[PDB]
Amino acid sequence: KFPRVKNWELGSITYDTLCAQSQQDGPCTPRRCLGSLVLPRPAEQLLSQARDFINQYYSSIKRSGSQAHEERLQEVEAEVASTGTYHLRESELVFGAKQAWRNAPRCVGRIQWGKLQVFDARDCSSAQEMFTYICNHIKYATNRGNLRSAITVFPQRAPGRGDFRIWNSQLVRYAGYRQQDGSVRGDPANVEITELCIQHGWTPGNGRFDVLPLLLQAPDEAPELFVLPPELVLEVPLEHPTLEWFAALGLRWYALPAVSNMLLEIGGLEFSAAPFSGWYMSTEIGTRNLCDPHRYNILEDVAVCMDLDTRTTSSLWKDKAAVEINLAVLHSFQLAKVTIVDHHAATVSFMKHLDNEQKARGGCPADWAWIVPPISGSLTPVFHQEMVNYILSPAFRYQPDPW
Amino acid sequence: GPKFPRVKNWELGSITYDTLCAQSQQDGPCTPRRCLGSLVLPPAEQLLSQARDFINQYYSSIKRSGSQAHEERLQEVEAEVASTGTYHLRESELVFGAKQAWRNAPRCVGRIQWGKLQVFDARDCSSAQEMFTYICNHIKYATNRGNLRSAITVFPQRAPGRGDFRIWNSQLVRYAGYRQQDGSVRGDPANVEITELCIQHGWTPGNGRFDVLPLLLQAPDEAPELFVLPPELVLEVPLEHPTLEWFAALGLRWYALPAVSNMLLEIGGLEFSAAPFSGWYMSTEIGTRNLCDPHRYNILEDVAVCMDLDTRTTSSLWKDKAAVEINLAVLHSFQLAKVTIVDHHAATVSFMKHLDNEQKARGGCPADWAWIVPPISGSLTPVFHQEMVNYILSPAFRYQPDPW
Ligand code: HEM
Ligand code: HEM
Ligand SMILES: Cc1cc(N)nc(CCc2cccc([C@H](N)Cc3cc(C)cc(N)n3)c2)c1
Ligand SMILES: Cc1cc(N)nc(CCc2cccc([C@H](N)Cc3cc(C)cc(N)n3)c2)c1
Ligand SMILES: C[C@H](O)[C@H](O)[C@H]1CNc2nc(N)[nH]c(=O)c2N1
Ligand SMILES: C[C@H](O)[C@H](O)[C@H]1CNc2nc(N)[nH]c(=O)c2N1
Ligand SMILES: [Zn+2]
Repeated sequence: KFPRVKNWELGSITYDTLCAQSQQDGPCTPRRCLGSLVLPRPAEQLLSQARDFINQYYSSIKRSGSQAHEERLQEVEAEVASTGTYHLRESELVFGAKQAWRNAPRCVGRIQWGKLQVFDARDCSSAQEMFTYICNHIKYATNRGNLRSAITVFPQRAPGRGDFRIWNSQLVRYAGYRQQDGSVRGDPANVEITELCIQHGWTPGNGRFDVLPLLLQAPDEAPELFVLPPELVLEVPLEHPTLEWFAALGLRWYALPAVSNMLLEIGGLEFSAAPFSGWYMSTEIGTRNLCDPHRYNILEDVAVCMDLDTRTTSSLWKDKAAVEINLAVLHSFQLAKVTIVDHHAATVSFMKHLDNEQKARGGCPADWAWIVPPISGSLTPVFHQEMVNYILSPAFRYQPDPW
Repeated sequence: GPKFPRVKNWELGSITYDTLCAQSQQDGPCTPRRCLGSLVLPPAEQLLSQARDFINQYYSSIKRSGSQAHEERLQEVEAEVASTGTYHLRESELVFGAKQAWRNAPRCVGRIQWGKLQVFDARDCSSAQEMFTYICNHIKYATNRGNLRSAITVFPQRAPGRGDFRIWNSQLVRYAGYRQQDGSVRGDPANVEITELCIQHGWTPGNGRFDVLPLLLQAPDEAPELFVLPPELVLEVPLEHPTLEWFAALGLRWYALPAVSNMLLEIGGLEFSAAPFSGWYMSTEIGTRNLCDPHRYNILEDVAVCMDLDTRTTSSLWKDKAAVEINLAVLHSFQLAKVTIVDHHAATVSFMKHLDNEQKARGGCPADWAWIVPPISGSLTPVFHQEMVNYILSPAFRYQPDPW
């Protein structure tokens, strides 16, 4: 059945028919929904994902059935028959990476899907080479605060060997140092990776915002450590437009959100190291990273600096402080001339995206629980929009940590 | 290892498996191909099957499964269904099933309170006038001068051939929505349709933003009849802000008693078409959705202007600031007036505790994440960080089509 999809603010109705093209089961069953879970609980098969993808591609450039389409399908058939695998042409890779982003149900930034700079790093044979690539990516994507979306794609997985991998989950991450006294100094989300870096030879700092080194690993080798040159790592000091004490808290965050541990799947080929970046939405930093209890957890501190009654929930001290902190992030990013989008502008743009996708493809897979921001949900138009979630390919997938 | 879904809390890093979901006898809207969790709204041997399960549920809740009273009550129920097509609940069965429908509601965050329901049995009711009296009594009991008490009143079950008992209003207290000669709405846009119906059926309308509506009550095979609630029974709270002295001058207000009137309570296959139930409010329902939704009272811009915020740009967070202050006004005004209310922090914290109780007691809790997480400050509340499994158990409250 093609599901009915209603927006309850405007009363408007669409039908998702794009979900028919999913070939990959999600976690839900008619007996129970698991859409709030973060993680999911032959060569004939490669060949049919390859065919489907090459069809996607020739259709995308309007040359379906053409000589070139039919010859390219033979190339792939011929290559899989003989080798159990194949290779994509740069133009295909580029179309695949764009379509992976477009298909990502948890991304609120997808109106930007077509504007993606793809660096082909498949000609890479060492951790050293990977580092050089990763550095040019940072330089490009950062662009002196005028951030630009980008992916760099490292060599695909092959049956006969270990994967290329970036052990870090993002390219820029702040150390979290566990204390004898149980507590964490720095970002508690990164304690395990910090410890791995120390163990593979890094000399640690002891600050709340020590930028971490990369652990890059080429196939079947121990990973290697590379420190990022600080001048490549753009950071923004947090201040508040009206509250002067705020700056004194010493808070900061990096400009560049670059995911580096997700697998990119194209035409049934898999790219284990394929880091990608855009720009931040303020709530990611101001609400989750700084206010989550199991992150920097700065909410009391701020609320105490604001002289708020902390002794009861019903004063809404938590809510008031979170708002100011999100404000600080937006103000400081603007002042520093680094790209940021607030959650209202972002969600407005995502509604426009659903609408473009409805005309173009007949649907947009989307994960309501990740699209609605972590503060002021019902204040944003997406709260009120029903959404259908399902897995199209090309796709970004979660993968297990390599250790 | 267990082939039950694993449920994780990402704040604390703890894990459970829901085994309760195995007792679901009714499919929801999702499939392996696509998840539809975010959508608001997607007899004979059959009844006998539902009734046996419910009776079995009753006998376990009192620890007599397999007992002689148990096998006899099963026998009574097949006998009654055999000779009439339906059967009837014992009083203590109705009490149990009503509580179990509340406990089973995936969308209710207030379920730590589920054991405390007062169940008014109104299965003797025989006219619309009598529904009115029962409803008035419900409101008086539940409101209790601001010290609110959970309650439900249960009217006669659906019967074959004979028509239903039905309350046409969706809630017992609702503000009028008056459609204007331009196209705007005065009052609550949510209630334009029931307003128009009240007027068609003979109600003389007001012209305020907060006109309390009358009730359209429908006894079997009869046209609905109209009943004005006496104003003294409808407790309202005028809204003011603790420090922003101008907020009181906006004349905003809300009623104390949240009381759903159009849901069907299903127990053991039996269908109670009129069974209104009431609790108390979580502040975000009033201060965020009812007052600030674009398609409700929509006051966010007005408040932001009073607060002097820059409304010409999203990145001032003018909406976020105004919403916070409205929510605080709601909490503050309810507290000052000694009317029970719970803020979104206390509610959600209570619901985590309920989850833990229910893990021990039943091996899971059906929960709808999009509804349980509040509409402001989501990730500041612990439920944001808690995975939830959603499924249908019975007894249940189910949505039903409007009677008209
Ligand atoms: C250009 C600006 C972009 C914005 C504002 C944006 C925004 C977001 C946000 C807010 C999330 C949720 C993140 C969280 O809660 O941790 C997200 C998730 C994601 N976005 Fe983006 N995005 C952007 C660009 C991109 C690009 C360039 C890619 C890939 C090429 C991408 C792929 C994803 C994916 C795969 C996720 C899911 C991550 C996960 O599952 O952990 N987005 N996006
Ligand atoms: C005692 C205090 C209670 C609180 C604070 C409370 C809180 C809530 C909240 C916040 C919602 C979401 C409503 C919305 O978004 O419009 C809700 C839904 C609901 N609650 Fe409660 N609840 C309470 C008592 C009750 C009682 C006594 C019943 C039934 C006996 C009940 C059954 C429900 C049901 C069925 C829904 C879903 C309604 C729908 O789908 O439209 N709750 N609850
Ligand atoms: C390109 C881009 C733009 C933007 N504005 N934001 C981002 C944030 C990305 C991000 C960062 C840290 C952690 C996670 C995710 N929380 C990491 C994660 C963990 C697990 C266990 C599962 C899963 N699916 N995901 C995702 C990326
Ligand atoms: C007892 C109780 C306590 C409390 N704190 N809050 C309430 C909220 C009541 C309520 C009111 C208006 C609209 C809806 C729901 N939005 C009404 C609705 C509409 C549709 C189409 C589907 C659906 N499932 N629901 C639900 C009840
Ligand atoms: C359990 C729940 O799914 C989990 O907390 C999700 C909720 N929604 C989210 N949404 C975004 N955008 N990012 C997140 O990390 C999460 N966490
Ligand atoms: C589209 C989406 O399902 C819808 O707007 C839901 C989201 N969560 C909600 N949650 C509650 N508690 N109440 C609601 O009315 C809604 N609306
Ligand atoms: Zn689902």
